[PDB]
Amino acid sequence: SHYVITLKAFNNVGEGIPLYESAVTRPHTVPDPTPMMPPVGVQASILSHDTIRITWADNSLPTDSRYYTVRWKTNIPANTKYKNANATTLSYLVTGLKPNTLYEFSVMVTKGRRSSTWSMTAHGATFELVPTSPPKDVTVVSKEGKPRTIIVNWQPPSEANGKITGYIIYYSTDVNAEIHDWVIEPVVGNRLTHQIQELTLDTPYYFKIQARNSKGMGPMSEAVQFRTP
Amino acid sequence: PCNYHSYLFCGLFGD
Amino acid sequence: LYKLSGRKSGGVCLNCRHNTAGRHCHYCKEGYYRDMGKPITHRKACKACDCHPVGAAGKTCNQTTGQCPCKDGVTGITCNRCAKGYQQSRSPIAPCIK
Amino acid sequence: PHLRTFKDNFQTCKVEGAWPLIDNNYLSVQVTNVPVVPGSSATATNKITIIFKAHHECTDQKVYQAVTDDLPAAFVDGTTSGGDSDAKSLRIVERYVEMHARYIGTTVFVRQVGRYLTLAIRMPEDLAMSYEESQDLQLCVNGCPLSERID
Ligand SMILES: *[C@@H]1O[C@H](CO)[C@@H](O)[C@H](O)[C@H]1NC(C)=O
Repeated sequence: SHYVITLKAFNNVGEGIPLYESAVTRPHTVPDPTPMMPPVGVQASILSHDTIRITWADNSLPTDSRYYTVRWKTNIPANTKYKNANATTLSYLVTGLKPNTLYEFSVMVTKGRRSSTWSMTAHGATFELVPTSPPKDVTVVSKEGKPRTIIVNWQPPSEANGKITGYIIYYSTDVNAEIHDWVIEPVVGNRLTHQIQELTLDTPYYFKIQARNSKGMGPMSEAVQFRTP
Repeated sequence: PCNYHSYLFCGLFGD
Repeated sequence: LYKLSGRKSGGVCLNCRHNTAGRHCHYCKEGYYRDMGKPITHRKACKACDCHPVGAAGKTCNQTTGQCPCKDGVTGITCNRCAKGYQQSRSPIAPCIK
Repeated sequence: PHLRTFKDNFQTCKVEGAWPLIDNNYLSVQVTNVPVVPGSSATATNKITIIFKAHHECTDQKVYQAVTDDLPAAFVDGTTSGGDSDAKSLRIVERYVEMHARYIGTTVFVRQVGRYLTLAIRMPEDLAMSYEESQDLQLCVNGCPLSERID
């Protein structure tokens, strides 16, 4: 509370001119409730590319209305927050996850005003999957020095769904023709550039790049226009 | 074991 | 203290605030570790040492690096994650089992 | 984007779209560019891709990707350390985000300035002068093409 204190000098004839001052009293300290014991034996069991089941135990358990809380987060994208989910049983099934990405898991117990901190961090990495997005930023430019050679530049797709082992480049004069007509030019996954030699003159070239994975192959991308003089 | 046993710099900044 | 200083100085500060110690009145405390980025005279000179209650053995940690005394060879900075090949256990004595 | 090569050469190259700065058998660097003003000479980097090659005994192949309004402290695989968890050869430190690679003596410094990212790489001479067959396009080592250059 904010008190206003007034001081007056008084004698037998009466009270004098007052002197005022105000002060705000310091808040009473409140003791924090003693915390609970956190859950033990936290194990991550990977089931699929988007599902991981979390199992934890409780030494306090020999009725109560105590509920457990689960949290998980991936480092990509940046500065993201932990996804929370409530569980009344000793296990929880995590859904809606990305394939081939490391996740951190921990559990806490909440009884009321009294609640325990997060349990020991258990890491669970999702299973790999067939890529669901084609490689973005397809850029083709004429090389200064040796015009018969033209360099193709690509970036990895957003939905890689696993460790990329290779890349397949497709180039042909006609777009309407199927994949069997287009020449196959596969490369290594660790390299995102490839020099193409012996290219025909006065022919419009079209490009399509695909990504390689242990589970399958990446989808097709839109062709780009590039003509040779 | 895994370690290396003159440093050259490379910069890139927008306008 | 005036006798031990060789008749130089003998003034010792009373009830040191802002979690400091010594007659000089600058120092750090247990359950806490020193931040190397800022000097000892600074307010935020000692960071909180958040040692895990089931992971770490003790509360008092390493003052220069900020490492909690881990049990069963835990790799965690605050003794929060089990080591390679080790799985989380129900026992309070052995938190990680190979 | 203002270029500063290992040979201490300053060149103002447009480098529109995906262009490789560093390309060898030890480290891969890929950057894409978009103009701040539509249909103008001025350009700026929007996405940086760092690929570490699969080396036996030290670290597995980990792909790093950084875009606009996104400064990750880890790779697309979600992991913070290269290869095995016990291996401390490849590490990423955040504050400004920095990369440390003791197996190839490199230090990459990345940070968001305004609406576009910044880049700074420190690498030794021997590792910077490594090149395989059909690998001669390096903007970090050699000068950028005259076609992209403005004079
Ligand atoms: C868990 O339950 C508490 C209490 O009902 C609530 O405050 C909290 O938001 C719940 N969280 C989720 C994710 O269900």
